[PDB]
Amino acid sequence: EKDDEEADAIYAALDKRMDERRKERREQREKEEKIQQQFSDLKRKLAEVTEEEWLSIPEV
Amino acid sequence: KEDMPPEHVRKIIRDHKRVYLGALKYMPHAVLKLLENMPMPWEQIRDVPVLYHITGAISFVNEIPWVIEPVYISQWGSMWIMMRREKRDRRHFKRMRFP
Amino acid sequence: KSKELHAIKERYLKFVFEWDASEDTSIDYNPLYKERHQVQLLGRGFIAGIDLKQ
Amino acid sequence: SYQKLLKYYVLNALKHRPPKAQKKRYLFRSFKATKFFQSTKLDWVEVGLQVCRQGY
Amino acid sequence: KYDILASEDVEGQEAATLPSEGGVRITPFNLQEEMEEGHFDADGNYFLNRDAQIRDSWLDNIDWVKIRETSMSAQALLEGLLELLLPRETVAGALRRLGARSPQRLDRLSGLADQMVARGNLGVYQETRERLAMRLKGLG
Repeated sequence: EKDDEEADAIYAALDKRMDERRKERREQREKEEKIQQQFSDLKRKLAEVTEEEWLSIPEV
Repeated sequence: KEDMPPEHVRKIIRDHKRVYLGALKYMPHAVLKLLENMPMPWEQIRDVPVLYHITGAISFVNEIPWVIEPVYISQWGSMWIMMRREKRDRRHFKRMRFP
Repeated sequence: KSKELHAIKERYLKFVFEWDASEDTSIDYNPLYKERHQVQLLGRGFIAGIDLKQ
Repeated sequence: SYQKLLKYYVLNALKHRPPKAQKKRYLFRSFKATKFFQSTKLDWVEVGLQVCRQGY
Repeated sequence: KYDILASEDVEGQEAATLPSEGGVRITPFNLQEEMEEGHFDADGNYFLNRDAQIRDSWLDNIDWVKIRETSMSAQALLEGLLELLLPRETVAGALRRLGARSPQRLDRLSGLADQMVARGNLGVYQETRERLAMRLKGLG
């Protein structure tokens, strides 16, 4: 409801204000604290192939 | 900026909705701030500032128990003396019944 | 003497509310580390807590 | 008991960490800023009874 | 997996309805509940369904089955509070001025404020008499 929404907005403001004590340092540490990165070379070389070799790919 | 009369919260609580729900999240703080401002054995009555929800959902004690360290230690030394003097007087001492 | 030699040889070769007495230290053999001379504080200083008359 | 007390004393003094730097934010000042809370002055026993009933 | 034996296989599973008698609980004569808790094998074993959930030490062992133990009109309320309110004061201001202890007047005013906030507005104690008078005029 209107009163309920105002209340939860106020309480969320209170919670974020409290978390503001170490917000910058905590968020920095959390931000500071892959497979595709390893496969990127072969993935980029994958687009080099043409479409004539694609429908000719066999199955097992 | 407004110090409410003590007879307002009394009636509010005696007579008993996310406004009511969102306040109860802080009950452990209300417990912590109450046991912290616990009267010392030489005080009969301790009047403490109180910060309460308008619906009576929760009531905090808005105070920090500051003491002057020499005075605190001397008062507890007097407590030590008196309590040791009373026990040797009352050979039959009735402990309180719990709960 | 016997504990002396044994110490030399050793050196060179459920909710439990109460603590187990097996964790105690100060079970020593040297009489100097058991019967420690007690500080007298010129006969005017006293240890905290214990009754003064004692 | 003496030795066990000394153990936790030494552990506290040794595992002690510096208090982290932060920005002063107080919960109860924030509570009083909003319109949902008000201040008074009560006996401690009355507040204890209120907290007991509220927790219940 | 081994076929969980049916409750008909053991037979003699009377449909008991009583939950307990003389304090001690009455186990069901049928192993349907026990099979639901932990399935049997084809040779009467008890592979228990792994209870993967939160830990409730009280619930997992309940002390060995423990001990087995009218509202006035909104316009009426507004009129009463306004009559009970002194000039150039909020309801909180009236409470402060009357709380330096008429006690019954203060009681009535605080009670009216409590009902009013119970209606659903929490801005009761932050409104002067002019605002509520205008609100009463709007609804009137």
